[PDB]
Amino acid sequence: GLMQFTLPVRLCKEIELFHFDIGPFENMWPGIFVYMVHRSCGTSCFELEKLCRFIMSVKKNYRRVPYHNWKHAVTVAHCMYAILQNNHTLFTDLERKGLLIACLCHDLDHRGFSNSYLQKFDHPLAALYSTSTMEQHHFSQTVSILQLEGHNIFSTLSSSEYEQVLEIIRKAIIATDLALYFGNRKQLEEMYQTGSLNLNNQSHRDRVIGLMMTACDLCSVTKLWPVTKLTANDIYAEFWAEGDEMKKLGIQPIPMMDRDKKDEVPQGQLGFYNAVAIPCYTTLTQILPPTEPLLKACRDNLSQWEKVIRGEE
Ligand SMILES: O=C(Nc1cc(-c2ccccn2)nn1CCO)c1nc(C2CC2)ccc1Nc1cncnc1
Ligand SMILES: [Mg+2]
Ligand SMILES: [Zn+2]
Repeated sequence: GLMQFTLPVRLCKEIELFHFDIGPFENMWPGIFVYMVHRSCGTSCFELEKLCRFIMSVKKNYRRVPYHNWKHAVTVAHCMYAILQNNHTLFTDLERKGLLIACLCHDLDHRGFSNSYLQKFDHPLAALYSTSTMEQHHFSQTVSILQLEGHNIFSTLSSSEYEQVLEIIRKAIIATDLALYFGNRKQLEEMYQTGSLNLNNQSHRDRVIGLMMTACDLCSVTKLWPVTKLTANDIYAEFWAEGDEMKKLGIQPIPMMDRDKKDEVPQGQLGFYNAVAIPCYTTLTQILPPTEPLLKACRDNLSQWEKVIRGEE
């Protein structure tokens, strides 16, 4: 009860900033998460013993893939922490509980392959879940772990509160399907500009949490350039392996996934920043002004990719 988590000075200060990198010491990541839960939710939110057992079972169900791994889970959780801490009074008690857990669990049991590749492989999950295939699986894995003995971190919630939190988590995890992001942001853009955006309207809150989930999920493009540059290697390492597996099915992959077209990556990053990342953080900053540092960091990384093309690095 009186047992706080306390980080070294550099981490204690820098964890509050959006561009915080959780570092290469895997064994510090559970502690960093509990720290964030304690400050963002409270020391009373979860029974420490059940939370630690939950965290370690979640860790075990993330695979050793180059990008969609345990480090990504905790990285996405930290971006959500920074958003919640900079927007203190906008979110309910159940939302702060749900969203950190949603982020930690959002890529559970990811194999480093897109929904498209599962469909073309004819994977059993593509028959089980026709759209948002991996995201429905990630939610399924979250419920399974919550139901392990001693793992139910929501055990103190009423029946209706429990259903609400699991509904917040389901929608938040489904929203990480980038296919759903484009329409969600356009609707939030129209709602914001016509002045019809209303945070008392549950269907509006749902859309705003969806955009938050995309922002946290893409947050590797909001880090300092050396972090972003090296994380980009990890994501393309998955993309290129998926392209190899497309070639094994007799399908020429898209250039994004073709290791024979590495020269096209700088221009592919420009497209990604202009079409996905900058619009995301722009709409998020309009709705949640204190998230402006994510937009600034993203623009700085776009400028670095423009320098790579101009051969300045
Ligand atoms: O870069 C990403 N995507 C991309 C590459 C190309 C492309 C197109 C042509 C040629 C080369 N590349 N097009 N697109 C758009 C569709 O994903 C990317 N995607 C995702 C989520 C699966 C969507 C997450 C992070 C990403 N980047 C990243 C950069 N830095 C640090 N961490 C991550
Ligand atoms: Mg995902
Ligand atoms: Zn993710």
